[PDB]
Amino acid sequence: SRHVVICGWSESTLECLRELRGSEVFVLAEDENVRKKVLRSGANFVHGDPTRVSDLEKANVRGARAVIVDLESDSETIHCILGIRKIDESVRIIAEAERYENIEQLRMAGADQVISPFVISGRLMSRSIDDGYEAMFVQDVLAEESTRRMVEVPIPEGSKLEGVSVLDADIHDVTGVIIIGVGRGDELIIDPPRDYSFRAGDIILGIGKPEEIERLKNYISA
Amino acid sequence: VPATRILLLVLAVIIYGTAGFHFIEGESWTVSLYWTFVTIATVGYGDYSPSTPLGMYFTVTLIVLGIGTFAVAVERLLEFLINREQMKLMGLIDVAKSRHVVICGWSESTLECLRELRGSEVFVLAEDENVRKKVLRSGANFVHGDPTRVSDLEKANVRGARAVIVDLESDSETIHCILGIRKIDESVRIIAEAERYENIEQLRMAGADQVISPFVISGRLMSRSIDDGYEAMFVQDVLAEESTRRMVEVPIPEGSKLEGVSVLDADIHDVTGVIIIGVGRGDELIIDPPRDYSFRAGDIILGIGKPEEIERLKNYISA
Amino acid sequence: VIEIIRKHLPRVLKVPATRILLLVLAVIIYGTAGFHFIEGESWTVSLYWTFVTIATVGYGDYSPSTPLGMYFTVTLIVLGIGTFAVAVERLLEFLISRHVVICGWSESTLECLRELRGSEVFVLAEDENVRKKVLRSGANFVHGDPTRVSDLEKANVRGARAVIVDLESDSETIHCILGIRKIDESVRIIAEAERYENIEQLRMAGADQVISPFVISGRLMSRSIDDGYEAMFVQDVLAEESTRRMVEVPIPEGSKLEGVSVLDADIHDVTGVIIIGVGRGDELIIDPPRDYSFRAGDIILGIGKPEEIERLKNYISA
Amino acid sequence: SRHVVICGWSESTLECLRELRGSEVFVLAEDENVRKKVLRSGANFVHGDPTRVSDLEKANVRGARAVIVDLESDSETIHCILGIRKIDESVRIIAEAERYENIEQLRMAGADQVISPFVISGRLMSRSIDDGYEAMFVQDVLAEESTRRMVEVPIPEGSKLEGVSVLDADIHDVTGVIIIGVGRGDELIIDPPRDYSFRAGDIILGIGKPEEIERLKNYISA
Repeated sequence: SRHVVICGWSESTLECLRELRGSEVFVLAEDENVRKKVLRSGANFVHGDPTRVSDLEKANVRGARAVIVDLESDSETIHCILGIRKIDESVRIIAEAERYENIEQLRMAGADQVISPFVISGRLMSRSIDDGYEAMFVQDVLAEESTRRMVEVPIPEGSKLEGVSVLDADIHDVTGVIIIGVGRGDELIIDPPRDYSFRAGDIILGIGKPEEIERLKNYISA
Repeated sequence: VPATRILLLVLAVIIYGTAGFHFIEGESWTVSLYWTFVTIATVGYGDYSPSTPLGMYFTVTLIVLGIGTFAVAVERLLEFLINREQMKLMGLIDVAKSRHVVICGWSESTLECLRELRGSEVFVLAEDENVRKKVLRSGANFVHGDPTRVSDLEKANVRGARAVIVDLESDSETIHCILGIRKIDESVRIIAEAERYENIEQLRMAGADQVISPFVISGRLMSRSIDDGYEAMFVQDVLAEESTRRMVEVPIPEGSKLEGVSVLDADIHDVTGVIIIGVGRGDELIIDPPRDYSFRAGDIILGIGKPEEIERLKNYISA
Repeated sequence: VIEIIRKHLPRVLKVPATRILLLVLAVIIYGTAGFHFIEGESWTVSLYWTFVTIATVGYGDYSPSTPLGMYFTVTLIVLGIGTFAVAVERLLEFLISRHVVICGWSESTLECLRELRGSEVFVLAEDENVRKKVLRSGANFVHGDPTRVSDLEKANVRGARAVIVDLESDSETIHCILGIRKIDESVRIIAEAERYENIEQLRMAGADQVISPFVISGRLMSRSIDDGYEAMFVQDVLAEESTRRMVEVPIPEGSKLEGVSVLDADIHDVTGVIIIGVGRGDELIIDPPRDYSFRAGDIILGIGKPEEIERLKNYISA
Repeated sequence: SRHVVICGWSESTLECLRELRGSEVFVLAEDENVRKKVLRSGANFVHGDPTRVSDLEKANVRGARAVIVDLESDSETIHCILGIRKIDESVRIIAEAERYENIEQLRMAGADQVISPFVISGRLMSRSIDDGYEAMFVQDVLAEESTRRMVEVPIPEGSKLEGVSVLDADIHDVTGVIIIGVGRGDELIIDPPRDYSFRAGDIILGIGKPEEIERLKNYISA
């Protein structure tokens, strides 16, 4: 589609570029050690300060489709999010919280999705004291080299599953795809109850083999 | 002054006290020693007292001597007790926790690990003495030392721990701290944190049992939240112990009802209501198991469901 | 006498009260149980006696009856009173419109605190050296990081009249405004910008009045090159010692001026104040035009003598 | 023959370049301010991170005959040997341990020779309190401008002294070379016993005058 701007360069924006192959990426950071790393990863480099609005418009924020803000501190991530919200008041901002207490304050600043890597890994370290199957499931469904991939399929308008409840469908027994959650808008219902009924526009978060996912895309088609 | 001067003066008085009450009053040593204490203690219970001019004389003299030396000995004792506690607060030795947990390094990853590990004994081994205040505010004991030293890893009692959590500044010291633990105890559980994707196979070959990479997890949730952020909304909500559904794992006991049956004939989701996202046997995990998967004893079923549904599952898999 | 020792040695008040409490409790347990099982006392008595014994009073209503009782009690007392004295010393140590909050300490907040000498002021700054300067100005000091919600609630932000944020940079000033809006979205926030470019980010974060001092100062050092009357007017109408002052006068309901235009009212001729502006809610019309009719609720910004100010209040009244 | 890779710049690796004049030497360091100091000694600078496996293949570790690792800590020296041993499993690694407890951990990671300078300095410090003749011996035979040189002369296949013991050979009287050891593979027998017989291709570590070294190589020739 369109291009993706990345504000700041860290170890998590370096691992994000490995899946943005086939798109166009503008990285906005400092020159001293970063320009050689960015051009070796298939992205443009725009030298500037991402907290400054005159340098955000060099990186083409106004026409982008997603902005990814991973700065050094959580006070400079907020100061860069409010600089994006002056140029374009509608673009998607995926921020990243270095501390847990600033998660509610990066949503007030304007971010649409706040990733928090140290609360996730701090909660997978304490659930691996006994046995670490919680940590082996998160780090497997996100890699695109595995067998089962967590995908999301949208329910079309005027479909064969619109209005049909989850008891009447039994999507795992027919398609082989585990329906671990149904998202409607900006809210996600993990493990929906048996009295839930689908609509037109619901997105089905699911885990299955690519043989099984394409069988699900034909099961909800009309 | 030597501590021995203080002690000898104390001892001299109790001897004086005990002996004079015997010589003046004719009282036995049991009561003579006791009375001397009673007067030093300034309690006066009313059983023993001097009953002669010399006993009264002796007693008054004795009290003065007794309290003086006593009070000094006591303040030294109290100072020693405080000093011992202060050293413990700084951190020195580790009290043989059978299952205690050792945390090598203080960062933002191991701080949210200490919010879920409340109640258990947790020792935090870190080099900077500035973070001593943050560790004891979270209810964890602090051990001041360098975690890449085998002479300082033994000060935190790594040999008796149930798990060691390693999160140091770089990946160079996380491998070096793992290599130090594997010669102290080659059977303890090491959970370590990888900052680069290059070193995940390096931390695992050095001896880590579970390697967790937060920049590869977050780097994959940021490239997947561009279109729709339902993948990061799911991951960050099943780990929180404040949501509705909770991801727990139940083991299959010996002689159960499900020992041998396939997954399709079991109907774990239909009866219990728990979504079975995967099953794990030993040290591997199979996500979305096929329908021909036969359950064996010792398996571990990893699932998501409400806490009303998990109890319904446990009675269904029981023996 | 141990209490004398404690006064001599406050130097060892270094450990948690929780350690102190656990240890004293262990002692009273020893005492009480022995009186119950060795002396044969009831539990009411055993505890009573134990307290009396530990405290070193020893009335003698109860006393040890056997050598074992004597051995037991000697231990009980010798250890208990020391601990008791410690516990007592720690307890003594512990025992002995609205306000405005100021987050940060700089030269802008030191001159702001001169005019707020009547009200109650809490100053929240993380540096420990600035504690002495707040108490000289008649304001309470709260020690903590002002960008933290756990330390903003210690400074009583939720019931404040207004909060004044003046921190070291504009990244921390924004991170502090969003921490106040996390507590309440109704209190007034007055913020200060160091750079001209960050004025719109401080308004989006939640500040109600952004005061940029170096933009006013830079725009007064370019007008003072020819004649310095612009920098002489601004630095005179704000001084409270001055002869003329820039004050605000609200128009009450059903007034004699409502619906009257500014050339139909003739305020400067009758009263004697100079109408430099009139504010309607959160805006301000400086030099209002001919067809501006007044209303009940507008605030009149004027400059005049204090003997001309009361004449304006006695004229526009209902 | 081939080149030599030197990871890390310090005072130990500066003194190694003074005796490596006339060979190709690549220096892989993370500081940019040392580019003038490296190039002044006849060494081609390669800017990179030595503990990263991508920047190790920049400096041609594969076609090297020796890799000298000396970094700022024993953690990064262990991590650099673990990265060279992935690339080249048969290259020769010379490493520099700081602590005494890390000598076996640098050796289990894959280093062929571990030189600990802080232990040799601590041994010669406590042996110079009475008479400092032991410290003067070590710092004179290693100098390139001294009267006597400590050398290594190997036994060729088919030599005159195959099977001869060290007693009946009498190396010191014929040649003048003080025989302080015989190396057989990766072990060294300091002060070899009189019943120790020689063998083909066995090195003789010894001290002597340069006119006495040339008289030894004819005494052991065929």
